[PDB]
Amino acid sequence: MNAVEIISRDIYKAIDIQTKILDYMTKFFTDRGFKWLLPIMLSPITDPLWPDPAGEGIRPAEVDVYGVRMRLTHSMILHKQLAIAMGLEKIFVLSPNIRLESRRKDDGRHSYEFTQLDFEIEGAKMKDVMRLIEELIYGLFRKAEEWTGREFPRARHFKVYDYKDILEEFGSDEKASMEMEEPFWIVNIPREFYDREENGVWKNYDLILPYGYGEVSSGGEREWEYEKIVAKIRAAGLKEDSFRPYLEIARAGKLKPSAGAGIGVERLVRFIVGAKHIAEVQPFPRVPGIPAVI
Amino acid sequence: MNAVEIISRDIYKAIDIQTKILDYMTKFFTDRGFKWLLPIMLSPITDPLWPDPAGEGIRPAEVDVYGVRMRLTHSMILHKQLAIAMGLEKIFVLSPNIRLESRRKDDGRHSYEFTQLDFEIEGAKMKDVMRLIEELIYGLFRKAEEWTGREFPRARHFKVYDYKDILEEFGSDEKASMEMEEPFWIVNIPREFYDREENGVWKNYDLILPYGYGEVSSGGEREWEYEKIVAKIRAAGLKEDSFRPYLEIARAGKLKPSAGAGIGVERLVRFIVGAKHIAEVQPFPRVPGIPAVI
Ligand SMILES: NC(=O)C[C@H](N)C(=O)O
Ligand SMILES: NC(=O)C[C@H](N)C(=O)O
Repeated sequence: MNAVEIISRDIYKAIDIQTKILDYMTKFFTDRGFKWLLPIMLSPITDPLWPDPAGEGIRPAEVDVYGVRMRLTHSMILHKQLAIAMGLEKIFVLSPNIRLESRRKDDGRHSYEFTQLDFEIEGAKMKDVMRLIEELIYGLFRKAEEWTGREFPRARHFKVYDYKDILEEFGSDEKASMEMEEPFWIVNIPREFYDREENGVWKNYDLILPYGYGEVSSGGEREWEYEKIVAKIRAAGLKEDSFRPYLEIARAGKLKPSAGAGIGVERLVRFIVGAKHIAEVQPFPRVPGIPAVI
Repeated sequence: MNAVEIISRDIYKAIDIQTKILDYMTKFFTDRGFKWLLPIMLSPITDPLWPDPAGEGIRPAEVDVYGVRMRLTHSMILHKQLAIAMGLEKIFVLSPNIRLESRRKDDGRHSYEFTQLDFEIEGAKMKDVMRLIEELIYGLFRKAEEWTGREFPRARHFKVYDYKDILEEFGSDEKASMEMEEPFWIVNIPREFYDREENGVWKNYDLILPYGYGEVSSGGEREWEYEKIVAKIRAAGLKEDSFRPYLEIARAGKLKPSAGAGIGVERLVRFIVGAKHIAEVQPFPRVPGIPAVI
């Protein structure tokens, strides 16, 4: 698809819906006393996105900034924790992410650029955040019925599956998605160092959409203790130097217990519009493995 | 400032103000039927930021995406025009920009990463957009008086000066800002190819804050005709090759007349908080010429 073909697509309704979704979600958080932060795109530190069952172990793209190697934002997870450490209590941000995954990840819900609504809560536990996301989704699905005139999932009860039980019953998260008619949770997933692990139990959670639409939100309680964090980094084969300033703050004892999640905005627009491929809801597609012409 | 130094600051008040500003500005536009788009950060094309009297002629940060050179967003100007070409009529986006300006631009209002509330309106004229920005600013200042209990400029409309005359009377926009006690407009500034020029008159506008706070918004009517656009790019010594997909769309006759502006969110936060340096209102400072540690 050349440049003219890209801008000749019809996208009005999707953008109409996206506008209503953004209005709804931003107000959801400000109404609850969340502070609205602005994103950062370049930093010496960023989400490693590894280890992770849902990743390929890609390294973030880098750019020289005044002679210093900066990483482009994989996710603002580390900066969220730092905002909690500055005492901002409850924060969210509409955060663009850059994740240069291969053609293999071009499954209809992945995009190499996209936005999470990314939020974090000092002192929160996994059950608090899951309950919060459930309330957000329920409210959204009820509004969406008014906007579209179509029926959406009842959204009051979300079943919880342990990761290992997902592997046992369906084989993978994608296949579970294809089999459900209601959104559901997957919990206890071994991944990045920042998610809290206690006695071999990971205090994290992915919200999965039904009808094969796949993951739409992921989060967890966080590690905040330097010793615990460093061990996990070293064990995964990541370099401590890659996280130097974060680890300094960890060492100073300035990280606080917290929990949060990110919600993929375009993935929600896709679900509500009912689009087969997420590119259909983006004015300027960013398809994995395909460098955008515009 | 080093890592622990940065997270030790108390910017709670500034962030609380920012939250109220973002809520007010986003509602302003959605109330008026604007569509809310998400930002792009990587593209083959971006704003050249040249010619421009406010600039020193910086080159965009660049990174490879699947072997293809992409530019980090200087601004989404060209994409705003493309959004109008897709028939979205009235659009805005909370758009992060990366502008790696020199230490010479560390004047208290510049940041090498920042967000513009960037909007565009099909068919609009400069007077229309100026009037819309006046409505937004006046309304925001009344709300700010309630939030802070302090007084803000009360003008409902702002005086208008030609760029040429500013130079003659004050020497510079910076010096003009220091002498004024309400916001004011500077119009007719020869700059980038995308601003509409007619018979030597540029249909563009900068809103300047008083008390030395400087520019807070810049905008213009746009060029839409292929031949005019190419001539301007060539006259400035820029390369058509740098805008190829955009120029394909212009050649196809698909750009439409429009007008718009971007408004610096952090710059407005700084003004309402009364901060000497914009860094004081940012959780993760991005000072021109100084690579941030986080
Ligand atoms: N993987 C991610 O993007 C992190 C996620 N946003 C979280 O809050 O944990
Ligand atoms: N200088 C810029 O970033 C362009 C501005 N946002 C406009 O709309 O004209």
